[PDB]
Amino acid sequence: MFLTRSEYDRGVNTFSPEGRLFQVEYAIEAIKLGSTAIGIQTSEGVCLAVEKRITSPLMEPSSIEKIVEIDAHIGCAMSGLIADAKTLIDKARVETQNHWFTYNETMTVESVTQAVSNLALQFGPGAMSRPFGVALLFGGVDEKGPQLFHMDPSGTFVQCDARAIGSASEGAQSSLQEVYHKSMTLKE
Amino acid sequence: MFRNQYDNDVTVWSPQGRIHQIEYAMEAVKQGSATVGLKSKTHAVLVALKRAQSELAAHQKKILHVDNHIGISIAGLTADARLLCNFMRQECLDSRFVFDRPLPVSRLVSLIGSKTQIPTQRYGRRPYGVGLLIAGYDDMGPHIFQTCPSANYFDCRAMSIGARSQSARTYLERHMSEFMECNLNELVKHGLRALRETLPAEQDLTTKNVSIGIVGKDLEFTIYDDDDVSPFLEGLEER
Amino acid sequence: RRYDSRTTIFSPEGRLYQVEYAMEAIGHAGTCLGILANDGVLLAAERRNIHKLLDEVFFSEKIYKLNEDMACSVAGITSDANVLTNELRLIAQRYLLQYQEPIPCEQLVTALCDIKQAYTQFGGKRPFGVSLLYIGWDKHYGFQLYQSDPSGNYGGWKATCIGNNSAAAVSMLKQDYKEGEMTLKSALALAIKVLNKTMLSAEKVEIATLTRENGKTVIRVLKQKEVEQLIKKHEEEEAKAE
Amino acid sequence: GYSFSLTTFSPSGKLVQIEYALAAVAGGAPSVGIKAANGVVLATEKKQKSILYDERSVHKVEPITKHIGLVYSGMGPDYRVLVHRARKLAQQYYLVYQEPIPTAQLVQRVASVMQEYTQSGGVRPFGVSLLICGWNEGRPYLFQSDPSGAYFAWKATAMGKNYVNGKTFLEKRYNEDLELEDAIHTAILTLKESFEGQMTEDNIEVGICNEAGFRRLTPTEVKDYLAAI
Amino acid sequence: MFVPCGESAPDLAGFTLLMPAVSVGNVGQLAMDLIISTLNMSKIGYFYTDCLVPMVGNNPYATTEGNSTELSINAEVYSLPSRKLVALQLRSIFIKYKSKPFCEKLLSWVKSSGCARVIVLSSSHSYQRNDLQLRSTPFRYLLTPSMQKSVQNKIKSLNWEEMEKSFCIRIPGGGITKTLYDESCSKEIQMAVLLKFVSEGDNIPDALGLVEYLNEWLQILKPLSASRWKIPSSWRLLFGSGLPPALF
Amino acid sequence: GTGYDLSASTFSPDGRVFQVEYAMKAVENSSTAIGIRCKDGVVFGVEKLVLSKLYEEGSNKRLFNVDRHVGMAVAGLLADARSLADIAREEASNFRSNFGYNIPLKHLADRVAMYVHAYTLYSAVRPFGCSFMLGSYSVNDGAQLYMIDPSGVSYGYWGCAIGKARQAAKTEIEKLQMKEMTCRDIVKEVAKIIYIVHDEVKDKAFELELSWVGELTNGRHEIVPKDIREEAEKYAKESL
Amino acid sequence: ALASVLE
Amino acid sequence: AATFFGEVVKAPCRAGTEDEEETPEDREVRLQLARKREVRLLRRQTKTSLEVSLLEKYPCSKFIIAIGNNAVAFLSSFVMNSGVWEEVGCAKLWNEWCRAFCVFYHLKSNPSVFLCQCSCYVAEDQQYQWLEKVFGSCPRKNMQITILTCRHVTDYKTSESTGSLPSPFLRALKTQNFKDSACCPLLEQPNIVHDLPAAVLSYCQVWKIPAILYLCYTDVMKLDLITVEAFKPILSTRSLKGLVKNIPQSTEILKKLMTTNEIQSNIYT
Amino acid sequence: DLLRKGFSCVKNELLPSHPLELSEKNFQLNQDKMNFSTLRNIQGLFAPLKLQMEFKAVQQVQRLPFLSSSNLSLDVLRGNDETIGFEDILNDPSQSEVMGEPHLMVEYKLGLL
Amino acid sequence: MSRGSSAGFDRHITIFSPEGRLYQVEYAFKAINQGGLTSVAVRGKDCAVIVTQKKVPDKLLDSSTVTHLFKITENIGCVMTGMTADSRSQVQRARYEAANWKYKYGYEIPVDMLCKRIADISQVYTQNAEMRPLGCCMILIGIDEEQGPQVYKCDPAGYYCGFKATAAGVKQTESTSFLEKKVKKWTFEQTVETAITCLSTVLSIDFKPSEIEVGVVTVENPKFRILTEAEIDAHLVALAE
Repeated sequence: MFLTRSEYDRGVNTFSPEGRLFQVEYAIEAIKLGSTAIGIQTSEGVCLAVEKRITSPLMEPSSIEKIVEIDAHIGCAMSGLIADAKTLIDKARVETQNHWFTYNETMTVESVTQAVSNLALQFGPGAMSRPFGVALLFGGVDEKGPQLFHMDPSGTFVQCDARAIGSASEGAQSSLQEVYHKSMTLKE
Repeated sequence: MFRNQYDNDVTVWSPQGRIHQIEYAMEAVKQGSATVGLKSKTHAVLVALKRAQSELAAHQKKILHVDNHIGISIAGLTADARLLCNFMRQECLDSRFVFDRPLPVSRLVSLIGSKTQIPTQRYGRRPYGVGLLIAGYDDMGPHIFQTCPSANYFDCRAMSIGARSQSARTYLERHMSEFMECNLNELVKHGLRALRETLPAEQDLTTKNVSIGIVGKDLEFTIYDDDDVSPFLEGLEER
Repeated sequence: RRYDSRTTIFSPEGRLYQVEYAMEAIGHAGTCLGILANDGVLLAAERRNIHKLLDEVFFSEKIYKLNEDMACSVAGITSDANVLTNELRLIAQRYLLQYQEPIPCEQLVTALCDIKQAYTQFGGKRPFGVSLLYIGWDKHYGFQLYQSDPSGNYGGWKATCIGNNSAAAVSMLKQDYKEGEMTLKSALALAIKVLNKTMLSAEKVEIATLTRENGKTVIRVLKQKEVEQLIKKHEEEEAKAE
Repeated sequence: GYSFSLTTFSPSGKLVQIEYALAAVAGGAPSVGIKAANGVVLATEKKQKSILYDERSVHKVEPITKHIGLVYSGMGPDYRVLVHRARKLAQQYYLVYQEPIPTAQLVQRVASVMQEYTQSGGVRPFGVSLLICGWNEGRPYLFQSDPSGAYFAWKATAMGKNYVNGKTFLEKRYNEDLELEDAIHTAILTLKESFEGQMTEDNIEVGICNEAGFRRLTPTEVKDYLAAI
Repeated sequence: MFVPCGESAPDLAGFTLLMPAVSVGNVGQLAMDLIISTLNMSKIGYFYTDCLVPMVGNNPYATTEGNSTELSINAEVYSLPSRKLVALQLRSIFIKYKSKPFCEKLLSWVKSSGCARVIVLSSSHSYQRNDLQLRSTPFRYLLTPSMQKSVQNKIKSLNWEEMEKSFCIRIPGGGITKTLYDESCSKEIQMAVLLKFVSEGDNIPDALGLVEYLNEWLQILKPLSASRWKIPSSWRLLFGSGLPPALF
Repeated sequence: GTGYDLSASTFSPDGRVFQVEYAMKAVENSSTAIGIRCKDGVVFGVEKLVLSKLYEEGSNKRLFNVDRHVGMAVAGLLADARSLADIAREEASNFRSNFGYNIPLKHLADRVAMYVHAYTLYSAVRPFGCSFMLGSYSVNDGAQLYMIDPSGVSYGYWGCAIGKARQAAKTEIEKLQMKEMTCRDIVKEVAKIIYIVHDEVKDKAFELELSWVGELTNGRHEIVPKDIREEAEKYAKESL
Repeated sequence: ALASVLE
Repeated sequence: AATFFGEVVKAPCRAGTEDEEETPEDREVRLQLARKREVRLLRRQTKTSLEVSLLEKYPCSKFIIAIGNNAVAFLSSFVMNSGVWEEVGCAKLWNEWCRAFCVFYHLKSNPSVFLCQCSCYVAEDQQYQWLEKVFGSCPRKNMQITILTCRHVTDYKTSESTGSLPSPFLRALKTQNFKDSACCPLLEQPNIVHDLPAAVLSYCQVWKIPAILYLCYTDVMKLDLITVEAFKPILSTRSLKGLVKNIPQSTEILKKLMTTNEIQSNIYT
Repeated sequence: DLLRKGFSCVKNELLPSHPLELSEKNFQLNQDKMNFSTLRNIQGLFAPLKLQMEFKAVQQVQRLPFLSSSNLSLDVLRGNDETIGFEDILNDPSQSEVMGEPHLMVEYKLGLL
Repeated sequence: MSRGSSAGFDRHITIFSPEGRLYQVEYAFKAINQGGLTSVAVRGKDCAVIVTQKKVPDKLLDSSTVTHLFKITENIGCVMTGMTADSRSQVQRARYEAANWKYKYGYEIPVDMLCKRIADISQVYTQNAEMRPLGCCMILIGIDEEQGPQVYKCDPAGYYCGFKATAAGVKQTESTSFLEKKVKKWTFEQTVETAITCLSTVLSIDFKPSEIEVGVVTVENPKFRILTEAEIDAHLVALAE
């Protein structure tokens, strides 16, 4: 009847005695150091809002791009490490241009999210050995109505209606659940 | 207390003759929602229990599509499920393209087992952490299989996996006698009744967390969600 | 300690301890000296292998020739020094084949320093524990003198010293060096004085000089009679200075 | 903490595994090498001293070319792999330049080969040091190579077990102007100084080199030389 | 602080205190379990500090249903007031920056109590041995200079082997053994250290070896070295629960 | 052997590899399988534990077929046994393709044993955890039985028994006249031995699985007919 | 498993 | 733990002896780190802080502690649904795993009944600071302490496989002065408990105060109805008798809470 | 790109200049394939696996690709320690007339380019 | 491999001891005695003889499948001592090397060349961090065209030599002392008698015809041949009488 020390979270390919790959959970926890981003989709468009958190007045404000342009009708958001999201957005843009060149059609938001997520779920030549420390938030319009999606470091995407990623995710989500309505306009 | 040195790797034998990482991976299947599968003389059906993180979200997909006659249900990790689904789709497509003949379910399952056995013996890898239920129809009739993270597969006839699946398994074992001589409506009713045992005795099997997949002789694989499962649910009794 | 096992680990305050130890391993070798004069460059060295049963093959044990215009001296581990010297000769020959002109000294030094730095960044290899001194003549800048470190760092000097007791030699050179007024004879006298202070017999030193004569570089190794005469003259002057 | 890894510098700036390899070298059978005014003599003490041994199976003194010989002191298995590579290098030099290789070039190439195993992880250094003799342009040569890849040029040396006393003995009775027979006698005496037994022609090997080329002495000649001491 | 289990502190004059150290493989703790189980000691108090991780459990030495319901904590004190022998047991791991205060408190209590001498059972890493130690016995010992005037003749007659110095001494993996020895020799307290080179894994035979080594001197059983020691009933599942089905 | 048992390429001070010993200890975590060679054939028999009534009759089979003339019975980890069965099938098929006739059993055993042993040398892989038997029958060779060990050593046997209780099974096998009986009596003897060695308290229930290859099957591996199995079960229960 | 280690 | 081919690695030690033994800047950084991880007791309702230990300023007759989300939910649904409770103070912490967060109430009808609800994680170096801040150094003679905690079923030790047990189930561990009895079997022999409940129980045992600790072993550690309902037999004990009045209201509140739990991750499907 | 490579014609890369170019460029691979096929057909699957494992283990301890290596253990295993071919005496690779940057070649060996 | 290397002066093959001793090689040497048998090889005037022990403890085994005398080539015979799987693997490797030499050079490989090639292969395993040495030793006998009978030996360290009469196993030292005593002071019948007497005197067994196995080569018949039970019994009876 003694007490000892055991370590199960120093490697990516190690299972805890109850499943629970801990490195992926730590990567997910790393998102909380970013800035809050709010996105909700409605019957006539989808909105994205995000804070900048400028560190010094000498910095040029038009250089912290927390909202980017995947294509003519698809947006994106930022939370976490900046360097990784750049190499994910590049993949998104290349895929959405290749699809047009091949088929003369616009990619679905779900399809582009799946294509992006197909890259971030493989780890452990050029592939990294650690999970991506970033969470994205797609959105736009398609042949269906406005659509909003989500993605986390584990590499899996889920459709949604109101999200909140960043430091104040819990409070923002609580307020969103309290305030949101089934069918509003782009002013409320 | 003596397990510290013998459970950090999948290529290490314990002094008792055990590999602990395989058991730890097997412990991960019980982290997902329960799914139920059963078959009859003509049809094979799959029933799953969707779960949403909160109210303002859409329930994730638990029943996937592989071929015109093969469909699966997942429980456990998601990346492993996606990789296995990609492998199965590629194998079926290649076989159809080359031989102009559907890939048999037994050969598919044997290929899955052979692929899954490899990362449990070599360094730098970890076992897959997903358990599968496969339903298909071929020249030998309806089939249903189960897959374990330890690269083991069983040719069962009515099985359920996931968290708190013991009650569903008990109900299926009790009522397996009268499954062969049944048609689709009461087969789906039996499946739903078995799945209802998982929930606490305060909830209900509403039309927002149920997914149904049906395959048959003249019927291809079909998935019903949201309002499509209404015709399969009105006939259920009370708890 | 915890951060002192590989070359690819950063200390919690930004240090590379393996590189520090590689640089510290130099301080056990012999003393190499070099001073730049008005009409030539000089090199001096210490013979650490002086035994009664040791042969006298080859020209010099620590002074090597790289091409028609450059020479070098090493201090550190001989096994790595040999590889470095061979690579230097190969680089110079490659540049000559490419451009039909002799390679500049700074380009040669940079080319070798890149190789020396490459081993301090990829894991699984051991850094080169060798420090070198370069002398030569170039048509762009004239006479030059350089120095290299195990970490891959270099710089141009006018009077430097590496090896055992480097601090005292550097201090004395800084005290007794005159800017832009050192003739070759004065440089030889200063080198003899510094070596005598920091270590005299004429069988324990090796001196080489580089000069330009009628449009062609001449690299010589001083003779035993010449170095003995220099030692005797220095001793006589020091005695007369009492 | 710094003693187990080959690619780690100690805080004092030292490599310890190479020192331990040198210690491994310093625990083998003794060897002696003396160069005279007209040749070089090499000697060593055998390990298989029992009767149950065929005298024409394995030799410690090996020829590399017509004018080059070599002997070792250290680990036996790590010796053949170097002898074969040295022979291949000599043949390559002859094929390219149409002239027998000089001793110094062969020593440099062998040292370069030996140095490679002391810089990367996953290997261990060779545990053997070599003595090389030759004759080029009417001059005798004698060299020695360390496990670390550094070579020296000697006039009279002794390595192996109990070598400091042998070196002092050689320094005591070495003469600049010496014939080959006197060198052989001195080498035999130096080997006898540390033998721990009764020395016989069947447990020592002697090799000589002169203008005629490298040659390994026969047991009859060894006995004849022994009878005069 | 020493807190009596009852209402008053028992008198301890001339007693011999023997204690473990939290070291590699828990060899000292296992040996303490063997000694306490075999000699059938009884609890007399607790040693309450804020230096060890807290833990709780039922009685680890249970022989009947009337005593298998006694709560225990990480630090406990047992005594056998018939052979002048008192023991201490630790069942946890030290928090960082909390070892030297514990050693100071323990030695203060030892000095203020009246114990004759202290014996420490520990262990050391077995992969840091040179060639000369690979050909010898894996048992070592140390003696405080205040004790060497008393039992050194007996120790020499026992043909043991004193541990090599390095002049100082370093114990690679002994935990607080070095600190305890240094503080005891500075404070002029008799002390002896018994250790053995071990490696992680099944460390029961190491415990039996160490207890036999100690019995070779203290002579607490009949001289021999056959079911002499009693294994406590808590040594049930030292490798885990069991095999999941459908795998073998 | 603590400290020297974390890799398959490490030697103990007394000169032994401990990972291989742990692998061979891992095979006694499964049920018991026995095999008896008789005058004119080879008879197999295994004890299978029922996990649930939901599995189909014919799942988790432990008696495989390599080709039309070779049987196989396994014990230990199931996945490793399946991989080894696939390897044996590949070897036999390739030999038949190159040489145009049926492969002798000794060469197949040698090939599979060497393949198993190949995993004992490197630290990048893990030794197998299953042991199995092979059997065949030919008119000009007669019955033949073989054993394979996770260490990679093979031998020829008259009677063999592997699993949890190999000692007792061998004890009752040794008191038999193997060389002067046919398959008809050997099947009953095997059933009796399996029923005797089985333990009731630890294991809830079990079902037999018997098979032979011999002269009366024209050298082909087949499953025992149901009536013979039932009468053998009745005989074993009555004798018990 | 071994053939997968190579490539 | 090998990065390249052939690196020399050392096996880990289960006794935690790897820290070895080993400037004013070092003292400054150590002091800054210590101040960053200091337990502080504050009065949340206005004011700034507190001076004397919490139990050294009030009289007590019963103390109930909840650790984990399930126990906090149980006490919120079943005990706090009736009567009026006034918050006394809260605790401010900081770990690598954290940041009702350690908030203390007491009954207004009976000012000698206290309840605690800690849903945060307290590191092993903050247990004794928590004990000193809450209890103090002059323990009262007449008190009762009940502790509730949830643990995973994989932490249990059994001859059979851990997947065969009929989880959830309860176990108990009580001090020698606890003259009452338990509603569940006591914990078996080769099983131990550590962290904060162990610290509280050890303090109570050492200083001779009646106490009892309840453990729930579950296969799901999130907010689930079955885990919360597994605590029901405690309601029949003498510890919680005049604190539970209405069951259906508690069930309705529990249903609402189970509807509004939280957002979840996307690893397990 | 377009500066780190140049003077390459696609239509002049599909057609080899000489019949002997491809055979000489890929002699070792074909020899290994033939030996492995014969060994696998004669003895079994284990022998080529062991040989390939030994080759892979030996080939993994060398100098960085911008310095010449000796390859002693590989030559001992292959058996080329007592044979001299035309690859040894013609166009010595230890005295190559061209060499690239160190970091670029190390990166190219790993496949990051 | 990504498993690294264990820390210690022993416990790894590429680590030198403070006085340059490799301990894993010595442990591999100790691994030879695990079998528990002894082998003896004696070279005569015009013949060579190999004698080794046989131990079958189980009555359920097939004695025809238990052997330690192998045939590398039609003119070369071998006897192995140590681990069985390692011995068989090394026999297969030797057969492959002999076939390759025959193909490359055009004539049968000599015994010394085969032993040297095996030793050269074995030397590599003691320098890399991936492989481990095999725990067995090999003894080869054969007839040379111009030199006569030849006896050789190899060890896990990579060291090989030619002998006149050697032994291996668990009683190697006593067998060697007996062989020196005999040699210091031989037709075909004398070599077999000498080897059998050496083994019997060392082991104190008084053998029966079913506990030993013999293989011989001669100048008249240079093909490796395994003696049978009748011949072994005849030799034993002649030795007894």
